[PDB]
Amino acid sequence: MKERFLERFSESAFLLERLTGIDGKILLAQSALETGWGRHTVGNNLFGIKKLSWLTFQSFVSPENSMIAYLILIKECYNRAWECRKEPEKYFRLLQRYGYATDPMYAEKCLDVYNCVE
Repeated sequence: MKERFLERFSESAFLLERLTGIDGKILLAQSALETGWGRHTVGNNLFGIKKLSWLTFQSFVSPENSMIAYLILIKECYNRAWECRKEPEKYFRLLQRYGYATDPMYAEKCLDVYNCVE
């Protein structure tokens, strides 16, 4: 359920916004998209992070850990996107351009979900 998902992870997202500067709604949008509002999460991996993502799926002790791992991944491997972490449209477009996802409409979908969160 969308509301349950947001009620479970909004605090995490906005704490990480305060800590790192990323738009917390970006975190919620991408994880909602990957997991289907939390319905399909495997191994507490909210973002579909793979074991060789440092360019199968990683498992985590907690879903929050996967959130933190995601931030490390973007900061270290998608730094151009990391610089635009307060600009959702630009951010998602950069992730797609830098091959974060193979889905040719990934950024479009992220943005639609972002608008839903918002």
